[PDB]
Amino acid sequence: MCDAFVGTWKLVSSENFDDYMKEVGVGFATRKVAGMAKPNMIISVNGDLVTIRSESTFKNTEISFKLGVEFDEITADDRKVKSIITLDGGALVQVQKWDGKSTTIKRKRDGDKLVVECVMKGVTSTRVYERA
Amino acid sequence: SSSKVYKMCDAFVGTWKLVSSENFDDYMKEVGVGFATRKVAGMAKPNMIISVNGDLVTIRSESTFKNTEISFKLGVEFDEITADDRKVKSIITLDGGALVQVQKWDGKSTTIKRKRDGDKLVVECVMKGVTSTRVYERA
Ligand SMILES: Cc1c(C)c2c(c(C)c1O)CC[C@](C)(COc1ccc(C[C@H]3SC(=O)NC3=O)cc1)O2
Ligand SMILES: Cc1c(C)c2c(c(C)c1O)CC[C@](C)(COc1ccc(C[C@H]3SC(=O)NC3=O)cc1)O2
Repeated sequence: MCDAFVGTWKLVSSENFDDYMKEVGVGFATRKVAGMAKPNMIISVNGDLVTIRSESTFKNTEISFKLGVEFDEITADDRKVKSIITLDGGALVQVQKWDGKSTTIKRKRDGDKLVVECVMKGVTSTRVYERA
Repeated sequence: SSSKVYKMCDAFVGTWKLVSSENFDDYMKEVGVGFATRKVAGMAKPNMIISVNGDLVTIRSESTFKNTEISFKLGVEFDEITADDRKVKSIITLDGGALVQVQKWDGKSTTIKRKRDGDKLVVECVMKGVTSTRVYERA
């Protein structure tokens, strides 16, 4: 089931991502650089360890994690958060928490695409990736 | 020490570029990296980006060979997939002023010591007596 996600994925469309970063509290200059980037997302599994890398001109990131186990993460916009990632309706669902706030990032397969739905306080961004 | 800013870390915080490399092929040979992969890894000259946010330390390495990133607390064991795809248990401490990382997997172990020496960050990697040395300076 994790293998539905394993691979290299290139970004293909992006909707409401600006509004979403705005709720998150990302600054103006960062919001415009991040918005132009068009990153790859790479997913791998080594045993019970999952790795998501994201790569672009803006920033290279990587989280390594076990499903269902809280871990510390520094996001690309520099929030220090607690994340838990679960497999949930066949989707990887990540909840990020910091300073009383939370955001949910859902990665789900739909046809040959990987759809990423980030939500915070009503504002939903959608980003679609295809295989490389 | 060596050092630094306000913390004993912060001697390490910044962006570093590879400046020289020694016995790195041999080091990789002892670790079990395959012939073809060693050629690509050995020619790469990576940048190393170290940062701190609270108790969390991050070491990023970036090149055409691979982009990796570890996040960790000092003195706390963590799981790590290395650049050459070993899955290891890793512990990193501040010891004689150096960042000393031990990686354990399949009964084996290696030690990466990251130290300051003048304006250089010097990385020494040891596996069964074979030691490699890689020198970095600030970008
Ligand atoms: C700026 C920003 C990003 C990039 C972000 C998230 C948030 C909350 C952000 O404020 C959540 C996950 C996610 C929506 C995951 O899907 C991605 C979307 C954009 C990017 C572009 C930048 S951010 C990163 O880690 N690597 C990149 O190349 C990567 C992954 O990444
Ligand atoms: C291939 C490989 C690497 C790169 C490696 C180590 C091993 C055991 C390796 O098999 C140990 C630490 C160390 C010697 C630390 O210093 C580095 C030297 C080269 C590189 C080049 C590649 S590997 C990476 O994560 N990013 C890069 O750009 C990174 C770090 O990195």
